[PDB]
Amino acid sequence: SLTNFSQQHLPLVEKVMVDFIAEYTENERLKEAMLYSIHAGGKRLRPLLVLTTVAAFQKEMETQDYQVAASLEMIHTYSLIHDDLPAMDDDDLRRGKPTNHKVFGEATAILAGDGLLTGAFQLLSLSQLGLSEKVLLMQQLAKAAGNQGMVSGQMGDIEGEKVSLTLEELAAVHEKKTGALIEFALIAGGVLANQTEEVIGLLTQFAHHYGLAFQIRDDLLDATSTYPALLGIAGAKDALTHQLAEGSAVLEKIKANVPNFSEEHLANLLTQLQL
Amino acid sequence: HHHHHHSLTNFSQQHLPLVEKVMVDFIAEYTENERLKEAMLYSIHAGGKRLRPLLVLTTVAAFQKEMETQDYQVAASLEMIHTYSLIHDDLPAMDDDDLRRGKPTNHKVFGEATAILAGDGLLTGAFQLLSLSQLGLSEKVLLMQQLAKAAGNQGMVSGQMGDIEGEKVSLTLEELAAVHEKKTGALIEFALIAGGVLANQTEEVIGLLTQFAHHYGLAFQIRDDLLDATSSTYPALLGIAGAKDALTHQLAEGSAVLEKIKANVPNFSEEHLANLLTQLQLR
Repeated sequence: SLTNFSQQHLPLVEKVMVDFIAEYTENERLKEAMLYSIHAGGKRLRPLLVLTTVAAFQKEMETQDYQVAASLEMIHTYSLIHDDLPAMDDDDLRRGKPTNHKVFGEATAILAGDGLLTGAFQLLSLSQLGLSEKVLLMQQLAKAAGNQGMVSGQMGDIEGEKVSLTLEELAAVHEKKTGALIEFALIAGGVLANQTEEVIGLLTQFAHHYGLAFQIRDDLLDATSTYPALLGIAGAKDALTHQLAEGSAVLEKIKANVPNFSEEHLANLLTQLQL
Repeated sequence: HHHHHHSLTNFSQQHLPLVEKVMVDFIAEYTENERLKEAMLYSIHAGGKRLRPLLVLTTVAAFQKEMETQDYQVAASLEMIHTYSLIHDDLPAMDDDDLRRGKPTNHKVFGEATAILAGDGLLTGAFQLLSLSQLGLSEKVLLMQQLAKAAGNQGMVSGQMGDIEGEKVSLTLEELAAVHEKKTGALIEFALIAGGVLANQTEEVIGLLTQFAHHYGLAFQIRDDLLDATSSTYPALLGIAGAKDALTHQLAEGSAVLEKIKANVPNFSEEHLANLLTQLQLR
């Protein structure tokens, strides 16, 4: 059961986060700020995706699994703090509570985001991974979170507030803004489960489709320059179902190529994106 | 062993352009969004003293090692961190600067959202470059650990937070020193540490290089604060003449540290690091 899994495993991820912040931060106000944004909670989808992926290959959870998932969620947490700022999305509330800068001022919010981003790389560098995988995942996390990924995605999304984006261009923004960290989750899962490059590439495909599906569902719930604005409500529902079918078709291949593979939690998370 | 003697003559102009080249090529090649790319390149091309990468390379020169790709890569990653911190520090929410180096600041050119993301991109980029650098696996991991230690919650970011808190509550001498140590000292310390690691020095030498950086980094700040009060700072807390002595003592302690390194290391061109100390004197 997925809720059993998540309720066992997510408090451990959250422990890695909270303890890393309390133990590796000199300034107390900075520490408080970063803890507030972790404490506001969330789905913890990205760490959940790392861990379910590891379990999918029947490797049991290790410390190194929780550390990567924690690093990944520290990245997600920072991006929200910065995205909430007046200059960006300008959000007063997140999870029914005031946002970081509403509580702490903008200067502190900016620094907490900076602190969490640096913190994620520090944690990964100090984790219980071996040298070769530690280097691989740091590279992958930087690719996913940085100029080649999330930051370029965030810039593209903001540019799209004046210019009208086409379907391809909107999709390309989301692939960077949202899909990159989701892809890292799947890639990280494969590496942690000691898998091979064909398998890692297959997991990346799953994440590609999960990511797009996630974004279309988000736009559909929002309307109930987006997917509804371009493709129509019914056309959006088709795009969503198409993405979900592709993900299952990808999960098909992984069972065919790895006999030990258990798709049940990944299939569930994918299924949950339907309406 | 390794050996190459570096002359002092035009050392920075021989090597700093290669650091800029690594930075510029890295940003141009590993950035998807053109606007983000241009905003990051803007802040790089606005120039600066390049003190931090200069320290990395000078330290490698001091141990008579010939410069390789990975030295420039490490120097570039550090200067990326430095450039990011300036973009964020300049924002209206922080220092609120319209100008830096006689040119408009990143947010004045591109707006605040673009500047926030350019800083984020440069920060992540510094770690990406280092992760993809020509370093071997264990050195790579050590230097990533050390950069994050210096640049993050244990260092620069905690220091920046400390500095802002010191605007509304006046700080003591020892609180000021702790603020400067994290905000400025930490990346200076990284530069010297990295120089040592790049040159394959022992834990004993790396420890001494660290002490040098501490004295260099404090001397740098005292010198800059002494310039403001000539045309909560050291001069204010100590007097002008006591701050001049604060500077002289740091320089002396830096020299004493280089003396100790010269005793411990045969192949060592002390003048590279001694000259950087000399440049901080008042005339």
